[PDB]
Amino acid sequence: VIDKLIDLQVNSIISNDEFRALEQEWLKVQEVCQEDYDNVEVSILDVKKEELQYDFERNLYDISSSDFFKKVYVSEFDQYGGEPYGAILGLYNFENTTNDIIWLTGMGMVAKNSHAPFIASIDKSFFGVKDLSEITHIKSFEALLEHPRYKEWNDFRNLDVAAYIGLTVGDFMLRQPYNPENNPVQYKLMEGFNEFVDYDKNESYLWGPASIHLVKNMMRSYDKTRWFQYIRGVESGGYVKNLVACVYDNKGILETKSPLNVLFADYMELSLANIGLIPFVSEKGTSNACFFSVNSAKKVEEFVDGFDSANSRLIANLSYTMCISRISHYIKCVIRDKIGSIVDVESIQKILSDWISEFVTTVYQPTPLEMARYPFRNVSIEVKTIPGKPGWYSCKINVIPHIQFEGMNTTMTIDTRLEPELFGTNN
Amino acid sequence: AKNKIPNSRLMINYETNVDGVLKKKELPYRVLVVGDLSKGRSVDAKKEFADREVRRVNNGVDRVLEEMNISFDFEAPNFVSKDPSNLKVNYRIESVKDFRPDAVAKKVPEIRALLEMKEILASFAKDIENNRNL
Amino acid sequence: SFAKDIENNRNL
Repeated sequence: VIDKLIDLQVNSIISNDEFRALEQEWLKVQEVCQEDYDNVEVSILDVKKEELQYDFERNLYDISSSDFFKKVYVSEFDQYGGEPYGAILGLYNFENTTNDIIWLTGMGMVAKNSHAPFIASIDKSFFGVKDLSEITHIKSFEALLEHPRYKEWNDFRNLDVAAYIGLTVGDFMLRQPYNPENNPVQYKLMEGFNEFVDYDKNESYLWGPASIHLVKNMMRSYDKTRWFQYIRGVESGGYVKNLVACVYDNKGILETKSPLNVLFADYMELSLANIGLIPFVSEKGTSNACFFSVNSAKKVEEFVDGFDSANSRLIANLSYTMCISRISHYIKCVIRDKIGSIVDVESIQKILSDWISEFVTTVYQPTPLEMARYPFRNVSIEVKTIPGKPGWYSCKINVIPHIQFEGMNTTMTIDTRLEPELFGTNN
Repeated sequence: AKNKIPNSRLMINYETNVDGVLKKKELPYRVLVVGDLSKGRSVDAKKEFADREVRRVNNGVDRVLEEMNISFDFEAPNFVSKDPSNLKVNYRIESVKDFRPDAVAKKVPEIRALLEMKEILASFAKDIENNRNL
Repeated sequence: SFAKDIENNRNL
């Protein structure tokens, strides 16, 4: 009967707020630093959202004086011996509020300069619904954003800084609740504890933002390959194997519970990519996921001229701005060595090109991984000295990344005109 | 010596000096994460934002945590021990397995009182004594 | 913020 107490005593503080707030805010921290690669050193910075809300909202029109900006740009990226950051990860959930909109506007103001794509997640309060599962009911989010409720948001999608924000939808289950027959608490070598239950039913037992696995794939897409082509699709990047599902015996026979918050359909995968969101879609029953779309919050536009239309399609694509960013981490990092050496217009075009040259091809290699070694297709690098300043220059590169698959239509038909020898008149 | 040795008729010297530009070790692709971890309860969290040394997680999330003094003194319903006063959960997080409904009963002094009996009370040999056999 | 869901949810 002492078990009856413990099953009440401990279950009183595990269900308690504040206590399970740290759980959420550490389980999803453990999730990131689970892989441990050869050359991918993560790093923490525990800060309340409000302590940054006040920061950017006070220094939106003076970002260089922002305290955070002075702990990522001018601190490690700018300074000599400093080690620059790469792809920040916002563990927060951002709504459609006109306050949280600034939070992104500021963090992106940093990311844009520090060159570090800021990945985050968006709350279910965005689509104006109290249960994220009920987003499936919305037909097309494309027609949704036309609603005047998103006016402030559509303005932000037009900003340049938004080409570095990458917001994710859906939240993966990060902990299985405690049952004796399922996920038993590892008791002690004598203190019988394994017989210990929890208390949940519908949908309210710990979640974590998809942004984790998104970044935790960018890490993967670096130890294996070297660039960030390997974070999309099933066969290529985002697959995310083996997630923490859940099972429960209400009355039937252990009816499984999908690991993901929401079971996105096919046209949901797409109808979100246009809004500038990253859906974390699940394979029904398979207890797995995959990132089909990896788009920034930047507007895609349309345009009449075909070239212009294609430009905006690649810029919105996050996976490229991750790569183009890695060139900035090459320039402002390596060329710093020869800051005093005597060099020319024809010499800087050598050093900068001789490097990137090993990462540009046209031929395709078997398998995705063996080819994702080569992110770019071709590059131009036209540097040129400026008048007045003798020792100063001004470069201007332009990279065309290997355009990813994105979909296709198809019209099948019985022609009966292909082989006229069987249906023709002459016989 | 700068004075330099007097030159003989056959001075051999052997040059051992080598010039060249030093190498640079690769940069580990750093990943910054920003979220309310401590809720305002840590050595680096209690300090002003103008001076918060970012962590590294060189070891693991188990030890980078213990590096931060994450404790909490939140109240909770009491169902153990005597006297009034709600149960006051008060202990600092070492590993990430601390939220495990088990490491909790080992940490909270009050609950440990019931777990202490389950070591002694439940270990009653009513199977060695009952199994008498002449 | 009255916890009439933590207290009502008694469970033995």
